[PDB]
Amino acid sequence: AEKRTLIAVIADEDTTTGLLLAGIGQITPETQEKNFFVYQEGKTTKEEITDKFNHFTEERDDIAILLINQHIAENIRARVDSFTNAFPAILEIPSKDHPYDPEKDSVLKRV
Amino acid sequence: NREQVFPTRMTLGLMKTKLKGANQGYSLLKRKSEALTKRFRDITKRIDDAKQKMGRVMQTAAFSLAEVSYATGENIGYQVQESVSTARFKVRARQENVSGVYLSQFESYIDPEINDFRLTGLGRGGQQVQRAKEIYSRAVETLVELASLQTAFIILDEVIKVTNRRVNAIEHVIIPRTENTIAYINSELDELDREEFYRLKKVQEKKQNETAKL
Amino acid sequence: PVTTATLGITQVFWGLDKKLAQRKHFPSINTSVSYSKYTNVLNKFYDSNYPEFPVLRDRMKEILSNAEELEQVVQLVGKSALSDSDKITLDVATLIKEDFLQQNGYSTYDAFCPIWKTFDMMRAFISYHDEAQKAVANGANWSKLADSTGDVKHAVSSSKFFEPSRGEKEVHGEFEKLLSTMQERFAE
Amino acid sequence: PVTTATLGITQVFWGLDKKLAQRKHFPSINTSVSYSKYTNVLNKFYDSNYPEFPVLRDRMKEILSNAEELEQVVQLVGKSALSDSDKITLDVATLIKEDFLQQNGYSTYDAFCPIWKTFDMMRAFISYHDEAQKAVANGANWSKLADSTGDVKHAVSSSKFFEPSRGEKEVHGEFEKLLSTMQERFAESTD
Ligand SMILES: Nc1ncnc2c1ncn2[C@@H]1O[C@H](COP(=O)(O)OP(=O)(O)O)[C@@H](O)[C@H]1O
Repeated sequence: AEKRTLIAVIADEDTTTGLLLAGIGQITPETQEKNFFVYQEGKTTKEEITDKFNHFTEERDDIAILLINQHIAENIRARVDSFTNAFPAILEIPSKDHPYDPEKDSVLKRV
Repeated sequence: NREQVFPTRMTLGLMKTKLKGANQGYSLLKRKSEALTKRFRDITKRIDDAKQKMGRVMQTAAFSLAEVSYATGENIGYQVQESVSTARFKVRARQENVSGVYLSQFESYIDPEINDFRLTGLGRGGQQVQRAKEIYSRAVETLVELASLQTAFIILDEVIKVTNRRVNAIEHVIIPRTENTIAYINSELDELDREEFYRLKKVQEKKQNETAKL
Repeated sequence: PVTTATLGITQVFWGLDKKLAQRKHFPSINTSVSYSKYTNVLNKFYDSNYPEFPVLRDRMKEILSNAEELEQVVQLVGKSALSDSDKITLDVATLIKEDFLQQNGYSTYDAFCPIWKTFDMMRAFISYHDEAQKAVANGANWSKLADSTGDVKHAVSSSKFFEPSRGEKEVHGEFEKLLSTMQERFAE
Repeated sequence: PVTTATLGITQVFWGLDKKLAQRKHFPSINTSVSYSKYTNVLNKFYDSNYPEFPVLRDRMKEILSNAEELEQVVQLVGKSALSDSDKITLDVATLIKEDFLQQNGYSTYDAFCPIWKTFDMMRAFISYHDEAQKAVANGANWSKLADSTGDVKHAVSSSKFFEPSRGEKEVHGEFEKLLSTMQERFAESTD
């Protein structure tokens, strides 16, 4: 929708820093919410990552494209599979030192 | 295995019109499914190509970010997160009408209100930071393109599934049900015609007997 | 059988449309099945009095038939994708079936629509359709054009509301001004 | 003509469907076309003996009609569009058709289902529908609820095997125990 104008980033620290340098993600002052939240495997937990992804997909209506790390998506594979709705889109970008896995991609799995 | 239609000549004509319309719709929808499936094959090929492009672009963007961090001597992630008041990059959905569908395609945009990056206060490596920012902006544009393509893929697949389901539903329910209703109505009309014929034959026999008596 | 024989031996036949009657659209005359074999012989009177009447009624018949086929396709395939020309065809046909064809017999204005008034209304509707088609062929977006020309569409709809008792001289002057400003309104 | 005249004169229509005659779904009473105009006069007997009989019967008719509409919808456009409550309606109506309505007249248990046993079975099936509806409205997923309450569903479907020869007192106690255990199981699944 036209309301969804943002690029959510839930990838690793390096990928989150790169996205922030690009300017895709930001923290809304009035809403006290960050479009791009830095999260790693050690940081927070799998349940916290899944909750953040669900909030970005549904609660964060402004989010249009979601960028999640492949390592992060591995622990959130169930959430990725459950996110069958086209909007917001999900991109299976991988983190540092981890090659992208076509099999692990949820969108490519439908093929 | 039929429709509860009252056998009548008008109802027979209505059911023939329904059968003709259902056949036309079945042919039209099968052809539309074929065209949409061709578009879908093109879409999935572009998805594979964009996935490879995403892999190479993310590799080079990670390399550039690592080089910028090494040049600066510290992780700029904290500074970038601090300077996240507003987003200079935005995506606007565009209702691109490919074939008959109206799949939404994202269109990237750049907001100059907060276009300033975190180069200031980084300590050193300003040129490296700017190069990394440009590489990340190119990666973000590629990400917007890939997300638009994936959303189009999902919408197109859903529409194709619905259209194929409706084609099968027509061909296996609506056409057979309407054909069975046509056959039953024709049989009942023939039965009424036969009953009228027998009644007229009885009347003719009575008239002939009266003529013979007279 | 009585209807079959009457159609076989008649020259004009104004057929009933069950769909139009169930919509309380009056008069409920089915355009597809109805006919009149007096068009050819009446071409003389039309050329003598209202020269553009036959071509206008043929244009409206073509519009109605094209939009009937397009509406069948719409009811079949959802009408998600339609050309600008096809959208104009359906919109113009709906406008015709709501303003021109439909009339209230008990209403004061539309109790008896004279022949000159009917000719003027055909002029208005056909000119609207032709100008919209020309604009769409130029490259204008149909949605924006309709948003801008809702006033002109309302004017050509109120052409039905135009009173016939004002006389042929005054009413035709009003229809002359109606499509005069209609041409200029499509420049934007 | 004989059927039309008979329906014009009679008051009860126990129409039979051959699609149900096949696949051994006797009695094959076509619940849609079938009617009975004696329900209004039997309301007095129901109030006298089994007060909840008319309301349970009306609930069963509503469930069957709604699930017939949903069955047309699912046969047309699949089961993905149907809501949760639609899924419960379809499942409970299939249960009713398979267990309650389908009565084998040549088995020992279902050769003669008396009025009290029929009332108890309607109470059990309608209570199962109501409990599933309430649990789903509370937010429980229907698939998980069905997986957890398959035992309760099988107990409800197996209530047709209760011998009427055991007497009204003994079987009605069995039905009361079935309803109590059903309520406990649904509460546990919801919790
Ligand atoms: N309530 C029932 N329980 C078990 N079987 C039944 C029942 N009703 C009918 N049938 C079966 O249907 C078969 C056909 O008998 P039926 O249909 O009653 O004769 P008719 O064709 O005269 O109606 C029988 O063999 C019987 O086994």
